[PDB]
Amino acid sequence: AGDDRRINLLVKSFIKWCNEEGYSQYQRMLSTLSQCEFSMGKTLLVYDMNLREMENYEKIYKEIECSIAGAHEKIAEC
Amino acid sequence: LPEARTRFTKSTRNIKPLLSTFSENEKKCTLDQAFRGILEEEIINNVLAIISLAIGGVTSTPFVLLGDVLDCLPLDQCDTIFTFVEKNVKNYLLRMCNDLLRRLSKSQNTVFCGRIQLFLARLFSIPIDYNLYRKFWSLQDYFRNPVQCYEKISWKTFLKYSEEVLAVFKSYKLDDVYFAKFLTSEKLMDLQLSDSNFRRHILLQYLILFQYLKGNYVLTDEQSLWIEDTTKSVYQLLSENPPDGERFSKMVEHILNTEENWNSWK
Amino acid sequence: LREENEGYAKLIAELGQDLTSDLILENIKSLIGCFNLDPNRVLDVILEVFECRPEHDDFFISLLESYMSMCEPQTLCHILGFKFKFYPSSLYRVAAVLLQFNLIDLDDLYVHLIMDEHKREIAEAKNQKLGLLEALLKWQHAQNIMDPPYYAASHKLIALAICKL
Amino acid sequence: AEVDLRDYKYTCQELQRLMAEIQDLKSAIEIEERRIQSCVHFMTLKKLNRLAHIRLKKGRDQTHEAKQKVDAYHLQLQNLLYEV
Repeated sequence: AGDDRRINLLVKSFIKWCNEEGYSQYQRMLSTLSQCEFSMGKTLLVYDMNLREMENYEKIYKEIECSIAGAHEKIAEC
Repeated sequence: LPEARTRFTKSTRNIKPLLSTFSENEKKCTLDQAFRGILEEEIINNVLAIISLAIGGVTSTPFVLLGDVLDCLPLDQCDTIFTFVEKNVKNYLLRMCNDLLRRLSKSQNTVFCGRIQLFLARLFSIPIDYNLYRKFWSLQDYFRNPVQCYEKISWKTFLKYSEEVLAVFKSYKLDDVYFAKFLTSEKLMDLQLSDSNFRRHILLQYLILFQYLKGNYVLTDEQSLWIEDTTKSVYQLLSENPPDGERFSKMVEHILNTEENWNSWK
Repeated sequence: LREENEGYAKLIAELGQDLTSDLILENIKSLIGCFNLDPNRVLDVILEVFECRPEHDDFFISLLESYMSMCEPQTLCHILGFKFKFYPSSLYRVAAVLLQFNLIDLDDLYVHLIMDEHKREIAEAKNQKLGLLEALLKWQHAQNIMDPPYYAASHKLIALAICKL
Repeated sequence: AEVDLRDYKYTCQELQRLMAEIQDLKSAIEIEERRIQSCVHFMTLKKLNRLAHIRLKKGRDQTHEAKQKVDAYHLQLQNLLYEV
C-alpha cells in the first residue's frame, strides 16, 4: 500500500535527479537507495513471514488431526 | 554528508552519548534513516522495544518503524510489542490495526483483536430430521442476508419455514470453556432444543429482523400485519420464560426503544 | 447493528442470564473479537441492562470498573449526556449510582445539562437536575449541585428526599 | 509464475552497484537503465508481496475452516460429556 507509493516517489525522485547541488542530489539518491533497500528487506521479511505462516498452518492442521483423535477418544469416553 | 551519516551511526550505537554527539531537517532525515538501518539490522539479528523507547525519549517516522516491526514479527513478539503499545498510551495507527485485523484468522486470536478494538476505542442409527436442519439453517441464512429478505419467493419460503419452526417451538413447551459461534451439527440436535437460551438467541434475532423491517425497499402491508402478529407471538413465547419472562420482556421492550433512539438520532 | 445481528443477540442473551464476573468479561471480549462489535455500543448495552436490572448492583459495578479500566473516562460522560439529550427515573437511578461509588464526574454532566433561564425565573419570582437531586439522595455531590439557593427546597419531592435522608 | 520461480536480492545488489558507479561518475544511459531496473524491481517486489499475501490469506482461511471444524467436533464432544 504505502510501500508502492514510496517506490513511486523514489522513482520520481530518481527521474528528477537524472533530469553542491549535484552532491546534495547524490546524497538524496543514496538516501532513496537506502529506503529502497529497506523496502526490499521488508519484502524479504514478508516472504519469510508467509513461509512461516504456511508452516504454522501445517502445524495447526497436524494439531487439528490430533484434536480429531482426541475427539474420537472423548467419544469413547462419552 | 554520508560521512556525517557514518558519524551518526557511530554515535547512536549509550543514548545520552548519542544525544551529546548528535549535535536542520536533512540531518534529522539522515538520523531517522540511520535508525531505519539499525532497526532493520536488529530485525535481521526486545532490543526493538529499547530502540522505540530511545526514539520516544529523543523525539512521524516511529509510527512507520513500529509498522515495519509489526509487519515482520508474526505472532508472539507482535503480542508483546502490542502490550508495549498499550503501555505507551495519526493514520498509521489505524493502518497498523487494520493490518492486524486482516492478518489474523480469528480462530484463537479473537481476544487479541478485542484488545485492538478496545485500543481503537481508547483512541477515538438415531432417526434425524434433516429437513428440520435444512429449514432452520436456511432461515439462519435468511437472518444472515436481509438483502435477500426483499423478494417474493424468498419471502414465501421465509413465511413457510418461519411458521413451521415457530409451530415446533410452540408445540415443544419445555417449561423449566465457551462456545463462540453456532453449532451446525446434524448429529445431536436435541441439546440446542432443550436449552431455552438458544431459543432466546433465535427469538432475539427474530426481533432484530422485525425491528429492521419496521425501521424501493417497500413491502406489502399484509406482510407487515403478519410481522406484527408473529411479533406478538414472539412476545408471548418470551413471556413464557420461567425465570423472569415478563421482566426480560420489558427489558427487550426498553432495548427496542433505545435502538429506535439510536437509529432516529443517527 | 444492522450488519452484526448475532453478536448483539448473544450480548443480550448472555446479559439475560440468571445469577463469575471475569468469565462474562471473557465472553464480552470474545464477542467483540468475533463479530466486529463497536465497544461504545456494547457499553451502551451494559448500561441499559444495569438500568433495567437494579437488583444486582455491585456485580455490574465491578464489570463496568473492569471495562472502563481499559478505556477513557470521558466516554461514560458523553454517553450519559447523549442519553439525557435523548429524552424515566431509571436514567436518574443509574446516574446516581455512577456518581456515588466510583467514576465521579460532576462538571461534565453539569455542562451536558438553562442557567440564565433559571436566573431569570428566580428574578421574576422575587428539570433533570431536580431528578438527579431526587435520585442522589435516595451527598457531597448534591451539595455541589446546590451551589438559586432555595430553588431545590421550593420543590416538594426534594424536601421529601432530604427528610427521608 | 516465472518471476515467482526465479525468486531476487542479487538484482537489488546490482542496482546498488550501478548506483555506486553512477555516484562515482557524478562525483548517462546507465542512470536511465538503473532507474528502469529500479522501477521493474519495485513492481516485482509489489507483485511478489501481493502473491505471498494472497497465499497466506488462502492458508489462513483453510486453517480457519479446519479449526472451526475441529472446534465444532470438540464442542459436540464437550456437550456429549456434559450430557453424561
